[PDB]
Amino acid sequence: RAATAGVRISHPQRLIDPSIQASKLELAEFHARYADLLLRDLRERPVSLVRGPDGIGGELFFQKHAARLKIPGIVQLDPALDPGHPPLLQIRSAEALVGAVQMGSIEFHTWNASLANLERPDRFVLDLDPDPALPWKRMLEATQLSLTLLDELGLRAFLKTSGGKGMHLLVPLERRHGWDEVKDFAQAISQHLARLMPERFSAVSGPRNRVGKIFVDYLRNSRGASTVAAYSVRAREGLPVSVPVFREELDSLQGANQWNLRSLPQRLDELAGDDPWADYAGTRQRISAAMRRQL
Ligand SMILES: Nc1ncnc2c1ncn2[C@H]1C[C@H](O)[C@@H](COP(=O)(O)OP(=O)(O)OP(=O)(O)O)O1
Ligand SMILES: [Mn+2]
Ligand SMILES: [Mn+2]
Repeated sequence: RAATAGVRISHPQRLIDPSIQASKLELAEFHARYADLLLRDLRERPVSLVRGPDGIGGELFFQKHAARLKIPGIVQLDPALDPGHPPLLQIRSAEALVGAVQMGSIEFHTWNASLANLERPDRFVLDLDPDPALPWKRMLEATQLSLTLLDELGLRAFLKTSGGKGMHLLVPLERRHGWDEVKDFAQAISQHLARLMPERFSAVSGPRNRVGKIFVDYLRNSRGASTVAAYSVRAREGLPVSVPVFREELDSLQGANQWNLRSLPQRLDELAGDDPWADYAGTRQRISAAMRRQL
């Protein structure tokens, strides 16, 4: 089990994605090899699991809590954090990560807060959701415009493909605000963009509320909500991965799922050390009165 963080994998040959012949064992080995990459995000954050016992061709179970875990190393958080429910979950090691895969996990989504203080978010996320029949170029132009606004606000943003159909923008924040304050700020940004360019942006959820447009989703900022982790796999055809990218290579992207679990190695080799999010952990910023004025 040297290639699976010492974890025994049952039914190693069952297919996670028949389209590319990706087995459960391959998925486990991927999480073992890149555990450190995924842990850059999961190590100190509560995590929600997307489990697919029958592969992407079957259904998916979105799990937040668990009473009994057959995942050696997984951490069960204090029920007091979410009364009326079994313990939340936290993965802090390669063994726990692979163990989760062994139990059917395919995707990992983390909270916008870390164990240091789960009542003060350390980031907010803007998830751009486009109309299914909208040209990819629209997503690129919308992402560029969103970053321009963030620059004016004086906020540093970190971009990543979702692995699905849109882009994700993560903005770290000092733990000085409560959940409602951060969410309202994120919503204010979405509404601001919708007011400036109603032809491009929408601040209201629901496909019927973004026909031919892009919805700047701010709902992922609710306490308990989560967002797919950078470098994590998506339970979709081709097993695409959510990949951090430089703002300078944005216009060169051709799709939110251009990278997959098998092409990631090449991505990392091409980068050869260059890290799109090299300045993440070191970023120190907070919501200021000036920002509210601009919004
Ligand atoms: N297996 C799938 N194949 C195609 N579309 C999917 C699949 N699963 C989910 N979707 C679509 C339907 C959902 O309304 C939408 C939101 O996915 P979600 O993971 O919640 O946000 P996301 O940002 O991480 O991915 P996306 O870029 O697609 O929005 O994606
Ligand atoms: Mn989305
Ligand atoms: Mn969304």
